[PDB]
Order: sequence, then structure tokens, then C-alpha cells
Amino acid sequence: TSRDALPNTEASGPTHSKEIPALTAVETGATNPLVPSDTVQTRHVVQHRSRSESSIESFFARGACVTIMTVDNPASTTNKDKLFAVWKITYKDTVQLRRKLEFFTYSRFDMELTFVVTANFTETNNGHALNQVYQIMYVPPGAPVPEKWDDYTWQTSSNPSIFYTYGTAPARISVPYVGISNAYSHFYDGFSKVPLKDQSAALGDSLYGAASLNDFGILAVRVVNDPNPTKVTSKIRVYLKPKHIRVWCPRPPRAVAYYGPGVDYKDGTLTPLSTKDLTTY
Amino acid sequence: TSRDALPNTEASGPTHSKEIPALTAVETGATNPLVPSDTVQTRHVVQHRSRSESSIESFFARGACVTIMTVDNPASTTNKDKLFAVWKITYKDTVQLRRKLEFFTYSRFDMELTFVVTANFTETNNGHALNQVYQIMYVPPGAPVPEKWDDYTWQTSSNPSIFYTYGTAPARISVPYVGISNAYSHFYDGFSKVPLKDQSAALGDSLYGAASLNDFGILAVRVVNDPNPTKVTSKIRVYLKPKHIRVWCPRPPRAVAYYGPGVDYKDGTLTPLSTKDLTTY
Amino acid sequence: GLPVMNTPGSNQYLTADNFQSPCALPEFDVTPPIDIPGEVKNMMELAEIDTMIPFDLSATKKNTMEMYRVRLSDKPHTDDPILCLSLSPASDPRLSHTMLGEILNYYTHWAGSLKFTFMFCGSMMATGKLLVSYAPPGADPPKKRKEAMLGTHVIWDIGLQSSCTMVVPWISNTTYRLTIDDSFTEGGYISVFYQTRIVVPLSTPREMDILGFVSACNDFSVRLLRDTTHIEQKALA
Amino acid sequence: GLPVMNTPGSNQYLTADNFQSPCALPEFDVTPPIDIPGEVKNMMELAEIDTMIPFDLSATKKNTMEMYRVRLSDKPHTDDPILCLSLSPASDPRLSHTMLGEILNYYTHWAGSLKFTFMFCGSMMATGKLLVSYAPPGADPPKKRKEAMLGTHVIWDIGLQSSCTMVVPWISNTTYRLTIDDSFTEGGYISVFYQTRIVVPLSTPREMDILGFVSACNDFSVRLLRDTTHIEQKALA
Amino acid sequence: GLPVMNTPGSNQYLTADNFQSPCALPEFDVTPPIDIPGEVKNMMELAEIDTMIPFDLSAT
Amino acid sequence: GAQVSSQNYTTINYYRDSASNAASDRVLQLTLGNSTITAQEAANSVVAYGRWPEYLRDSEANPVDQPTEPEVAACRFYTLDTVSWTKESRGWWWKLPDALRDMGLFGQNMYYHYLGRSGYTVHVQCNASKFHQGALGVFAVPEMCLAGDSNTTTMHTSYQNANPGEKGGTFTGTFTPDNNQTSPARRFCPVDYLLGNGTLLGNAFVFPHQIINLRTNNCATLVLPYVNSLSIDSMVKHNNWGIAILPLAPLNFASESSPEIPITLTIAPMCCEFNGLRNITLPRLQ
Amino acid sequence: GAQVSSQNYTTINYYRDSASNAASDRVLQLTLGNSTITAQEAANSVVAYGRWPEYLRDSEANPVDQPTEPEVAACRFYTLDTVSWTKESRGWWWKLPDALRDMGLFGQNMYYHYLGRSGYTVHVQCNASKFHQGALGVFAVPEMCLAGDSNTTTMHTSYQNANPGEKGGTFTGTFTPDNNQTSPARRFCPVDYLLGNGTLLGNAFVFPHQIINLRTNNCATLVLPYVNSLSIDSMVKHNNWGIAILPLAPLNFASESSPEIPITLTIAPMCCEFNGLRNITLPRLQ
Amino acid sequence: SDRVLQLTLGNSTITAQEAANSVVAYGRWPEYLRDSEANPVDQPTEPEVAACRFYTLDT
Amino acid sequence: CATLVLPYVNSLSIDSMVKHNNWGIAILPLAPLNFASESSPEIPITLTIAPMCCEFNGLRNITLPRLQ
Ligand SMILES: CCO/N=C/c1ccc(OCC[C@@H](C)CCN2CCN(c3ccncc3)C2=O)cc1
Ligand SMILES: CCO/N=C/c1ccc(OCC[C@@H](C)CCN2CCN(c3ccncc3)C2=O)cc1
Ligand SMILES: N[C@@H](CCC(=O)N[C@@H](CS)C(=O)NCC(=O)O)C(=O)O
Ligand SMILES: N[C@@H](CCC(=O)N[C@@H](CS)C(=O)NCC(=O)O)C(=O)O
Repeated sequence: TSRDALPNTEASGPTHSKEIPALTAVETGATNPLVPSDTVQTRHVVQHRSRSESSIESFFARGACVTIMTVDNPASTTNKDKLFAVWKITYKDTVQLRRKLEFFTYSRFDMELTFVVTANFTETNNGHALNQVYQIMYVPPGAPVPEKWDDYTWQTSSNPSIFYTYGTAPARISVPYVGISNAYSHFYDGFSKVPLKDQSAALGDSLYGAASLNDFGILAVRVVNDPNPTKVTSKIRVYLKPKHIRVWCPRPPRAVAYYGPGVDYKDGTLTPLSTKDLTTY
Repeated sequence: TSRDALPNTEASGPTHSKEIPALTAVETGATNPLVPSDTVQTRHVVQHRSRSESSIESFFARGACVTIMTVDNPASTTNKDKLFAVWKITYKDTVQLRRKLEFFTYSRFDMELTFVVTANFTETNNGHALNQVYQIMYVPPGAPVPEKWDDYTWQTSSNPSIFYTYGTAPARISVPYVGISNAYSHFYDGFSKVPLKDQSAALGDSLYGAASLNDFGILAVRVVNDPNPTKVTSKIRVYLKPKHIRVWCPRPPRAVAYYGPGVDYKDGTLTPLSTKDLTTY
Repeated sequence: GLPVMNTPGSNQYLTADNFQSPCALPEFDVTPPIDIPGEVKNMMELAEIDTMIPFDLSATKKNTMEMYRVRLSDKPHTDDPILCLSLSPASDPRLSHTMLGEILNYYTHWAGSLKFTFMFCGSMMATGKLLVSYAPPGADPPKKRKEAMLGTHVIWDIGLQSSCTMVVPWISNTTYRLTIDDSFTEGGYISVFYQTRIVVPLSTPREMDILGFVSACNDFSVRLLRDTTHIEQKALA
Repeated sequence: GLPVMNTPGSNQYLTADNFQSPCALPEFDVTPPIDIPGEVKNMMELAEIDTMIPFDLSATKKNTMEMYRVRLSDKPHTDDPILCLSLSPASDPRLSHTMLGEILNYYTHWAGSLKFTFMFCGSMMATGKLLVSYAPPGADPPKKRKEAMLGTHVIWDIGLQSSCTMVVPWISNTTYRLTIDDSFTEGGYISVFYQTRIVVPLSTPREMDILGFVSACNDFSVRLLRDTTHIEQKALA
Repeated sequence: GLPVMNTPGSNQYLTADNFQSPCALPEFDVTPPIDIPGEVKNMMELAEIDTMIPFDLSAT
Repeated sequence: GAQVSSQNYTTINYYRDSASNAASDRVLQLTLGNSTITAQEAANSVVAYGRWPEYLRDSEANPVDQPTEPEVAACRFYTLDTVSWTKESRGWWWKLPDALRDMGLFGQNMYYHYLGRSGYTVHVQCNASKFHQGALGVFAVPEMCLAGDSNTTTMHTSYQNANPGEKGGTFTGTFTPDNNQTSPARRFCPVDYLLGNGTLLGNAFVFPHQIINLRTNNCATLVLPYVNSLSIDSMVKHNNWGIAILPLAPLNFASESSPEIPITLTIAPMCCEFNGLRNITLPRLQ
Repeated sequence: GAQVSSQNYTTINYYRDSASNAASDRVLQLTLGNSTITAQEAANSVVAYGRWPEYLRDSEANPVDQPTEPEVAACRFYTLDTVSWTKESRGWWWKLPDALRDMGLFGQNMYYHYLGRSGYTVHVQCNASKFHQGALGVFAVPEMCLAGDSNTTTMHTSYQNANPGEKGGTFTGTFTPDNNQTSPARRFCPVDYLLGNGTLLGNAFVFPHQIINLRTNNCATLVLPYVNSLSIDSMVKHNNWGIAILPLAPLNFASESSPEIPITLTIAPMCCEFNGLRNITLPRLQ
Repeated sequence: SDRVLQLTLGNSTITAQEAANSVVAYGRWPEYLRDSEANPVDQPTEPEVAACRFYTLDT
Repeated sequence: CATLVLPYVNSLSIDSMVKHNNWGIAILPLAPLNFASESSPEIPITLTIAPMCCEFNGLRNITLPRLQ
């Protein structure tokens, strides 16, 4: 197991032999597996440290913010339309979890989502409001998307929903692995269409690196109460925790600022390293 | 066990012998282990008292305040920056637990932290506010420190955090022993640098008794809500309980007022004893 | 799900409670302990060590080094006391700042026997005999050897062994005594007298000092942890 | 129903907690996994791979390809160093952006031995001998072969095998070292010197390059996961 | 009584949850079922029946 | 029904879904079909991830119809063009299976079917004299995505510019953003020290790789299995591997100011199979 | 899985981390190396905490390289300077291993290595006549930290003033704050009745100690093991022990107004070992 | 085989790829002084790794 | 390169290292150095020496010889 201790150090004395473990060849493509006992005299040490905290499960066992959505309940004495929020599910709106995940090419994991809701008043008027309730609805691809805050789509005969009362514990749910491949693709080197000579130029065009492998629907959030005389503005923060995670094909981590949802970089951000003299400690 | 009763008293009659247990020599460095039966005639007593309440576990089984942090959510109709609190973890901001701990030189213990939050209004204006939520984030050494109340550092992809809703039970967490030595050092008689003759005077300078053994990061606290038209000021009290505690090398307790984080004392505070005549009861 | 009912005491914080809470650093790799000398398992282990008593808290001797020394001389024999001390180990100004007193000031109840040790710091050419007395409470405090001779006492002959020990046994009406000044749980009185005088030859100092120490016996215990008045604060950090 | 009492920590959200929650898609039919090459079980598996070191971070060479190459020549023998490097794998500008440094910047404590590998990229007609040295902290950093010769060191003879490996063993007072610049947990110094000079025949280049790599040994570990300063953001999405 | 701690997701309503709730009509005498022809156990049973295709969706 | 473990402690699962639960070496000879390769100065060979290419098993097959396995007709060594290494070179890249789209019967099978999969053997050849110096790094990257040349749009590279074929592309030392809004070029701008995708070159050794050092060896060999998140896929839409060659140390010869040597590539498909036969595809490649 | 105990009651652990769980004598002879000591008026000897010095065991060793054990070359008695005890004396202090930094090969090994550890034997010698009176208290303090002389800054004592060497320092009867803001002295101001660290002298008997009473004995012996929160450490940055000598009863002789007697100290390292060899350290000690 | 050599003493190592083997003078390896040949009577000092190591002189 | 392993040789079991030298190392050109057609070639020669099985007796104050 990951909590198993690391190997002990062994005592070694002076040596005089033809075999040379120090010299090697890196052109082969391998790494020399030397231990301290091959170059200096060492003593016997009983090892106690372990690598339990660097496992893949431990490296991802935190909740990371993936988005902040905004809703409001407007004043009754205005003409503004009530605002409801729509968000397309993705982990690429933020940088920390994105950088942690893109250490690898493929991954499988179950997900755990937590919702933290906060609210505030917008006008100095002493007007009041009663406790609010929020509806969070998951709309998979191909399902009807709401257009008004109170149209029929919110009946949720088949779409799962959460009803959350303000001031209680933050909401939480769990999701399984729901991909149509055998693993999630962090990178995709291809297109979705192949242009054809007979067809027109515009009929074969598509974006580079975009595929329907990464279409998971949207989350729609509304305030279920009817408007009060005073406006109330609310923000919902979404936190994502991956669990039971497996990864494949490690990659170097990002070194420059992210620019969009691809591997593109922006001019003026391509100097990640600082100055240091060659013979200075 | 600590709840075992103390030894019984034994009956003793008159004595007439050469052996003298009363006379001794304190120059050796030991303490004379006399019992009442060695100097007076005693009766038989069955003992019932025990020393269960003076053990090391019992002596430290209370929650002690270690700091009070201050945050606020300002008015929407002002230009003041929103205030978030930063605190460097230490038990030396207060005196009671510090004095209790400094009875000894070294210690190991797990920790239990409890957070008690209170809030109030700052202006007579009848303006109102909705229930607030607080984020408490632990930033270990070397991690990025927040500079604004809503910058990216609060995404907490890897830093543990607590989200607390006002009006609920006080928050609580537990921590293991997290030192880089084999025990905590209450005192350190040394420096962190050794000055060198070749180098300049300023390049070797360091503070006396300061070492990186006692660097544990900071706690950052913010209000997650957006500002209301009225200002709300909140204070958070932190309470520390050590459990599973072991100690080494007892020391005399502090007799004069503490002055800074060292063993230094201030002029005008060096008279802890009161007056009493030699031959007065 | 399961039907439950909330009882009084829900959502309170008691600083003496004992409950489990979630861990903020799961799977942390804890450093193992080593064998360090000087481990302590009980606070009563520190009270069984003798510590010097500041007997002479005069206006000119207190808060100096002279407060630990009791002066003796070779004057003609007298029946007046050398020192007087009330048995209040936590509230007596001459006993409250010893190690035993410091530990007692964290508790409310104490019980057990005590031992006082005296050391003589004169020349090897000096001789004398002293009387160390303890009197239970209820009567007048002794002021003459005649009265002190009726309570518990030891006669100390100064020779090769330069130290004497006197044990104060547990004689109480209650099972525990309070760690404050109280008439219902008063402890008694302690005094020292000349049995004979101090005798020296010529070419020897005629004045000397004695030192005193106090500690607890193996049947000593305390209870009801509390807070001390020996430390305070005005500003945070 | 059952009488219960709520304890502190109720209705809080700790991002490191581990609790069960209801499933939003019950009875979902999950796709089974296949056998893909390149599965990783530990993050320390990625730190045991050698990665090139950008030694030459000059104002004109940094953020280019020339920063990975260390220049050597056939000049007369000298005792001055070729490169100097402080053992701070997470905070040294020349080590912080290697794979080991990137992984270390997600943690607070590290421990274990390291290995540095050097490769020579001259002609087959060139010969020479070099000295690779590591010095524990406390004294002056070496600036001459005379001083560097007193610490740990290897002598590299350039022949059919064009690579050399030098292991830096774990020599620390604490059980773990911090991943920041710190005087109490400083690591030591590393340097390279000419043992003899570089010798070439006629019709051969007189200047060549060497490359360097760093990786961890099998007794290396980290702890206290944290956040990095190597990525930031200003606007959402 | 028993010390308990409330976790995130308390006092929420998830429309896909599966929990027990109290019965509003206890001791009700339920009518037994009879054997009716045409019982369906899966929705895929209805997809395995052929249905006519409207091929010619002309404007007329 | 409770589970007892050690830390002991007890755990119980409340829900029916598991998601709810809380967590010698110098000498080499290769023979494929009617083609052979010999090498006398090799640094051994690399098998990517320790996995040899293989055929698709019944317990992992998505499509239901009978696959096609050309074998010797397509599993053979094809030689691409030869590039010239000078002192101004920054590196070259190729995509697989894009570089073999016009190679005998392999290309025909690729363009006649809808699904296909295959592994590869890559052999890079470069020889010089004992008075030359230099070093090349050869890297095989799964899902080698490159950055575009536009700072006003992202992911706007055209299908034609991302699939050059057997000629491949080259890295550059500087990033030049394209500013023609009327006629955007829609092509990659890969920078060498960023590996063309925003990551430092020094870390590229996480991928399978080898080094050709002119004083040690003159050839490199990489054996690549099939890697993807699917069992089989479309070879005309998606590239599985990318080959990148970069000068780690610049080329130099005696005292000449303009030395040059050729570099050649030979690639062999392995265990290739196809599904979904129809009329042939005719892409717009210009 | 529940645990039943007595008060009976039942407890269950919910979490995987244990942190979450709710809680003859007068005569003496010593021989080390080529050095010997004899004593005819001793009060026995004290072993601090009942632990004898020992070498570091394999199951507690942090560094991995082979340690150095000089043994007889460094484990031997060194005599420091001799101080004069008069009627105006307040006491003296020394730091270990700071007082042996210029003592034969022990100092050389100390300044050539990076890590070191050792125990000690301390022997204090003071003799007088049968017509003298007085008493000395000798205390060994682990982590003996002293207070500074500044009331505007804290922990500002310089490295030079905190390491006097074999000469040591002295206590004072009064606290004198330093007021030179331009040229701060940066030195300790240890007060005798506060033991120099804000704690009452009468309680100093919690530390290992002995008493020299002029009418009983003339020497004291303390055996100190290695004490620290680490297995091994830097001897040039950190002092492990402090020795403090204070007059418990003032010196007096017949009727003379100015008696004086010498006090001598002899210290022997024990079971000392070193790690991390490099070039020698050259501290700034003035 | 004879061309290749590696030596390790204390914290110092040497490698060689073109050697002509090595010579042991008179066929005798260094050793410590035995009890049956010791003149002085006091306990000797054996620094070992602290002094048995490779030192490089000038060139 | 050349490697020589020297045991301790003397007419005594142990001796004074500051008065008496046990070994001498001599390096001589058996054939003169020559390179192509250059008239002034030059190459460096380096020496590395390691004590083995060293031991000492008779500890006292340190010796301070007159070496200039
Ligand atoms: C009403 C509350 O019910 N919510 C239910 C629910 C169900 C399914 C949901 O979809 C989860 C999709 C995620 C597991 C996808 C995460 N990943 C996997 C890889 N990936 C990605 C995105 C873009 N480019 C590459 C990869 C992602 O964004 C969300 C919410
Ligand atoms: C978001 C809530 O998560 N909080 C997590 C957390 C994790 C670790 C934390 O660090 C705990 C460090 C303490 C155990 C250190 C206490 N001690 C040990 C000795 N010591 C000290 C300080 C100064 N001088 C001497 C000793 C201390 O201050 C704090 C909070
Ligand atoms: N727009 C309607 C109110 C909306 C309404 O009643 N919607 C019905 C039928 S369209 C519904 O299904 N609402 C869904 C819900 O809000 O729960 C009005 O004029 O009041
Ligand atoms: N300053 C931004 C708001 C702050 C914001 O959106 N921050 C994002 C990206 S910097 C974030 O990561 N916030 C962290 C959080 O507050 O949870 C604004 O002008 O509204």
C-alpha cells in the first residue's frame, strides 16, 4: 500500500572494482537507478517515511471552485426581467484544477459537487424580504432549455433538480463516470468533420481540438420566490471534488498563462524564467 | 493507571534505634523520601484519594483562546476596501496557555481548533443585511497569500478551507502533530545563521532564538458575501485544545510579565513578591 | 430517514467537551517520536521536588537574593522564635511562589503530608541544637519554646549531616483543604527555636545562614483545576 | 424518536471532508474501462524521471534554447568553477521549473536523496577530466577546486561512456526540509571544476557543450499538499 | 442524547432521492391486483415493435 | 452490515450507487514484410510505456462486423523525405497516422474504411564523422496539440494546415502573431523552447524519447503502441501520435561555418486493422 | 465495531485519522582517554534524568552517510579558566558545546563537520579550610536562554555576545536597560534572582543540580546526556546545555573583610560523533 | 575490463575508462597494526572516513 | 591514468610522521612529449592521494614547525 515505508539504507565500506555504476549512457532513454550506497560510504538507517500523501487519490482530494453563477430577484415596482443563470459544465473556467488535471492525458473519476449560496441587498431602502429558495436544474444535451424563469421546463418531470433553502447547509450531490468513451480526454488532436473536395469549403469547416466527447449539458439556476419590492442579488459558487480517480499518460505542466480553452498562448506572456548568473549560488 | 489510589498509611509505635532517617544531605542533589511514619506515631488508614486529575492529559484538557481576528463587510455607498484578516499561527499572543505550556521544554500533541464568530452593525441606520458566510483558509509556508478579498487564491484547489454560515454551531476541526522535528521546541538556544569572517557583517545577522522550526503558515478569513448598503463588523475567536499530549524536561514557570515572544523582561516589572515579616504568622 | 429528536444542549460549545471532529490534513505522514530524557506523566511528579523558600520578605530583602537566607548567631540562649510560618501552601506569601505553591495555584483542593528540609551553612567548627515545631490549629500560635514544645517537633543536632527533615502530617477535619486563606480549613503553624545556642571557637565567623526547602509526600493530591492569579495581560500580543 | 444532540462543526463545509451524498443519476449504466498504456499510481513516479536543467539564465539566454547548454573549451587549466548551484530544489530559479521542482511546489515538506546526471556533447576526438562536488552547509561556498575537493565529489573521465551521475545523499538535521528559501533548512552547494583540461587534436571544434539533468532517488517523499505560485488568473473564464 | 454532526446536503430536496417518509393513511386496506393482459416491464420492449416511417414529408 | 478497518474504525454504505461512497546493444536488425533495416551504432531501442502493439481483443471490441487485417501488405517500412540539419535549424514535427496517408496500400485501406487502429515502429537515421559534434532529441507525444498563430481567436487552425503529410512542419524560435483580419492564415506557430504547446522543453523527457549524440550513436528506434480513450477510431479525423525532433546541442564541424547533414525517417505500421467499408474518402488537402 | 469500557460505556471511531479521535561516597576517580581525576570530599554524583550518554542508534538516525567517532582523541577532560569567588560575586554561566570550541581535536572536528552530537561530564572544583563558610549551587539547564539588555527591541542579542567561549559570563544583581539607539550593545543582562530568564531562582532545583557546601564537600560532578528535539544537529548554531553557578550563601572567612578562593571547571565530551565533512568553518567571533 | 576502474573512499569517488590495471606494491595490502607487533601501550586513534579519503594536489 | 597501492613500510611498527618520510613518488618523461607539428605543446598532470588504515598515538599540544 501507499503507506508502506520506503527501503532502508544499507551500510557500505570502501570499494575497489572494475564495475562502474556511475558512468552510464542517457542516449538509450532510461534513467540510472543509483542509490547513495553506490558512491559514498553509508551507515544503516531504518526508514520510517512513506509516500501515502502523494498518491493520485490524495493529490486530488480537495474541493476546487469551478464557477460562480449570478441570479437576482428584482423589485416589484420595475420592468426588469427576472434573471436566471445558465452555465455550461466544464472545469476550464478556472486555472488551478485545470493545471492539476492536465498533468495527464486521460482520466476516469466520479464527481462530487457542492454549492455555496450568498445573497445581499442592492438598494439603501430599508425594505425587507422573506427567506428565498433556489432551484438548480441539470439539462442534458438535447433537452429543452428554459427561456423564462417560470416556463414549463422547470416542471422537471425527468431532469434532476435541487431545491435549496437559504441559510441552511451548502448543497451537495455526487455523480458517477458519465463519459461516452472509456476515459475522459483532456486533449484531443483532431477535428469533428473531414472536408470533402466535392462539397463547399464552409460545409466541412470545424474548430481544432473540439469534439462532442466534452458535451455534458448545462446547469440552470433560478430563484423560486416571486419578486419583492426590493431587489436581492445572489451568487452561487460551485466546488468540484473528483474521487475514485485514475489517470494515464503524464505530461509536462503548463508554464505560461492559459489563453482560451485550447493550448494557445498569448504574446507578451512567454518569459516564465528569471535571471540568475551561471557561477552564482 | 492514574486513577489508582495512593498508598495506605501504616501503624507505627515508639522507636529507639541508631538509624537516623531524618538527618540527610541535600548536597548530593536528591530528595529525602520520608513518610509520616518515620517521625511520629501513626494509625492505619485505608487510602481512597487518587491523582487522576493532575495527569498531563487532564492538565491540558480545556479550550484556550489564542487569538481574535477582525473582518468587516463595508457599505456599498463608500470607497473603503473590504477587510479580510490574516493571522500567523502561534500560541504566544496570549499568556495563559503559553504559561501552562512553558512548564516544559519539549512537547508533542494533536490539536483541536474551534471558531466562534460574532457580528454587529456599525451605524444607526435602520438598514438590513442577509445572513453572512465566512471562508477560513489555511495557507502553509510557500503558498501564495491573498492580496484582495476576491482574487484567485481563494479557489482553494489544494488549501483546506472551512465555509461557515452565521448563526449555526461554532466551527471545529482537528489537526495531527505536524512538526519537522521529533517534538515541538518551546525554547531554542541558538541562531539560524553562522556569521563568517569573509562575508559582510549584515549577511550573517539573525535574531536570537528564532528558527524555522516554528513556521506553520497563516489563517486567512474573509466574508464571502458582497457588500450591503450598511456595514457589518465581525470578530472570530479561535480556541485551541491540545490532545494526546506528551511533554519533556520540566522548567520553572514564568514569574514576571511576558515581553515579546522571547524570554525578555521589561524594567519596572521585576518585583513579584510582597512584604512579610520574618517572625509573623 | 431515521426519526430523531433534539435534546437540550444542542449546538452549544463546552470547552471541556470530548468529541470527534473531521481531520483537515488526511493521510498526513507523521514524524515518529524518539526517546528523549526527562518525560513527565503527572504534575504531582514536579511537586515532590524540594524548592527553596523565601523566608525573609523584608522591605529591603524581598525581590533579591538575601530573601532565601535565615541568619543565625552565637548569642546567649533565648526562647524567642527564629522564624514563624503559617501552613497555607498556596496563599502564604512565603510559600505561594515555590514550585508546590505554583502548582497548587492551578487547583482548588489539596490534601496530603508535607516535608520541610533545613540546611546549615556555617563553618565546620560550629555546633548547636535547634527545635523545629508544627502546631495544629485552634489555640494561640506559639511564641515561646515552652508552647511550641507541646505540638509536633523535632530536635536537630548539627554535625556531619548538615540537613534536617521535618514531616508535617495530614491532620484535617475535611477530606480536602481549600487553596485560599480560610478559617474553616486553616492548616496550623510552624516555627524554629534554639534548643541550645550556637557555639564557635576563636577565628571563626560568628554569624551564619540556614536555607529551607519544602516538598510533598507520596500521599499528596489535588483536584478542581482552575486558573491562576500569577499571570495577567492588558493588550493582545 | 431517537434523542440526539448536535455538536460543534454542524452545518459547516470543509473542503477536505469525506462524506457520502445522494446520487443524482441512479441506475446509470457506466462504461467499463479498457487497458490503456501509461497508468500512474503515485506523483513520486514522475519525480524519478530526469529532466534537463536550465543552468544559464543570463539576461540574453533565459527563455530561449541556449539556457540548457553549458559551454566548455580547451583553454589552459584553471581552478575556477564551471557552474555553481545551491541545493534548493523548489526555490532555486535553475531548479524550480524542472519536473521535480514543479511537483515540489505543490507540497510543503520534502526529504530524500537526489541524483544529477551530466552528458558531454563534444567530438569523439575530445578528452578531459572533470570534478563534480557537493558541500553540506555551514562553511563558505567553494570557489576553488582546493575547497570543493574537501566535500563529497566524483571525478568524471570522458570516454566511451559520455554521461556521469553524482548522488547527493540526505544529510539533514531535521526530518524534512521546507520547499522555500530558509536558512535553518538550507541544503548545501554544488559545483563543477576542471580536473585536467580539455584536449583536442587539429581539425576539431575547440568549444563544446554539456547538458544536465536532475531526478530523485527511491527514498524520496513529500508531504503537506498546498497551492503553487506557478499559475494565476485575473478574469474568470 | 447521542452526539451527532450535520453534513452538507442537509434540508435539501433532490427530486431523484430515495428516502422513506411517514404514511398518511395507516392500516389502509389495499385492493389486490388481478391478472390483466399486456404488462410491460421495460421501455425497450416497446422499441422492438415496428412502426411506419413517414418518408415523404413534402410541403403538400 | 458494517466494515471495520484500521487507522480501528467502522464505515457503512448508505446508498445503492458506488458513486455515493466516500473515497551487443550497438547492433540491430528489423524485418517487416519485404523490408529490412540494419544498424551498427545504436543505443538500444525504446518501447513506449513498456507495451508492445497488439490486436483488438473480443472483450474490448465496440463494432460488430468483421475487421480487415492487411498484414504484410501494409505492415512494412515506409521511408519519408529527408531533411537537412544545419546550424540554423530549430526542429521538425510529424503527425501519425497523418504522415502515411499516401503510402501504398496502407493509405488505400485508411481512406476506404471508417474506423482503424495501429501501432508504429519509428527509425530515425543520422550519421556524421568523428569530427562532428551535436545532439538531437526525438520525442513521441500522445495527443500532440500545437498552438495557433492568432491572438484574436483560438482553435482556428484549418484542417489543411494541421495535416501537412509526409513533409511535416518546423518549429520557430519566436512567436509572430498574424494580423490579417481579412485573410487569416489559420496555421500553427510552434515555438521550440515551449515545445509548441506552452510547456517547457526541458520537461519533454516525460514523454517516450531518445537522444542521438553524434559521438555515441547514429540512429534511434521507438516502438509505439496504440493509445487512445477509445478501442478504435477514425484515422482521417484524429491523429494519435506526434513525432518531434529538436537540436539539443547545435551542429558543428571542425572550423567550417556552414556544415550540413541529412536526417531520414522510416516508419512501419504494426497490427493495423480496419472496420466500416464504404466508398473512398476524397479529402480537401489543398 | 464498538469499544466497551468502564466508568460501562461504548465508543466508536468514525474517521480514518487518529487525530480525529476524542482523547565511600566521599571518594571518586574518573578516567577518560589519557586524563584522570581524583576526589576525596565528594557528595556522590548526579546523572541527569537517570540517562547515561550513548551513541545514536540505527532506528533513530536521520543522515545516511558514515559518521565519525574520534573517541579518545576528543573524549577527554579539558580544564577551562579559573574564576575567583569573593564576597561581591553574583555567579557565572557557560554554554555547551560553546565552551569547548577551541579544545584540541574536539574543536577541529566541531568546525570541520556540519552535524554533531555529544554528552558531557562536568566537574566543578572548589576547596577551602574548616574555618570558611559558604555554599554554591551548580545547575545544568537544557536550552538556557537569557534575556537581553534592550527595552525597545527583543531577541536582538548578537551572535558574538551570546557565545563568549571558555571565559563565560556573569550574572548581575540589577537590570540596566541600554539606551544607545545609535550603537546598541546587543548583549545579555541576566539577573541572578530571576536566573536570567524571568523565573525565580528558588525553583531552579527543577533542573539537574548539585550544591557545594564548604563544610561538607569541595567538588561537584554532573553527567549530562544529549538532549534535543532532533537526533543530531549543528553544534555551531545551537547550544544544547548551559551551566550556571550561583552563591547560595555568601563567602566568609574568620574576620577578614576580603576573602577569596578559586573555582575551576573541567569538562569531558562523551560518545561524540559527527557527520557532513566539508571545508572548515571560520566564524566571526569578534 | 582492465580499462575500467572505480574507487570509493569516504565521500570521494574516482572513475577511469582507460587504465592499465593497478599495482599493489610488493603484493601487500594496507592493514592496521596487530597486537603481536604493537610497541606503544596506550589506545590509538583511528579517524577512518574523516581522514581516509582522496585529496587532490596541485596540477 | 596510473594507480599505485602502497602499504606501510618501515623498520619500525610505528614512527614519527613529522620527522621521517616513508615513501617518495617520482614522475619522469621516458619519451618526450610531441604533438603534430607544434613546437610548444603542453598538457596537465594531476595527482590524487588517499591515506589508508591510518592510526595515531601520543596525543599532546599541536606541533608548529618552521616551514619557511
Ligand atoms: C440538479 C443537480 O443535479 N446535477 C446533476 C449533474 C449530472 C451530471 C453532470 O455532469 C458532469 C459532467 C462532468 C463529470 C464532466 C467533467 N469533465 C470531464 C472532462 N472534462 C473536459 C471538459 C473540456 N475539455 C476537456 C475535458 C470535463 O469537463 C453535472 C450535474
Ligand atoms: C481551514 C481550516 O484548516 N486549518 C487547518 C490547519 C492546519 C494546520 C495548522 O497548523 C497547526 C500548527 C500548530 C500545531 C503549531 C502549534 N505550536 C507548536 C509549538 N509552537 C511554537 C510557536 C512559537 N514558538 C515556539 C513554539 C506552536 O505555535 C493550522 C490549521
Ligand atoms: N407565466 C404564468 C406563470 C408561469 C406558470 O404558471 N407556468 C406553469 C405552466 S407554463 C409551469 O409549468 N410553471 C413551472 C414552475 O414554475 O414550476 C403567469 O402568467 O403567471
Ligand atoms: N475582481 C473580479 C471578481 C473576482 C473574481 O471573479 N475572481 C475570480 C478570478 S480572479 C476568482 O477566482 N475568484 C475566487 C473566489 O472569489 O471564489 C471582478 O471584477 O468582479
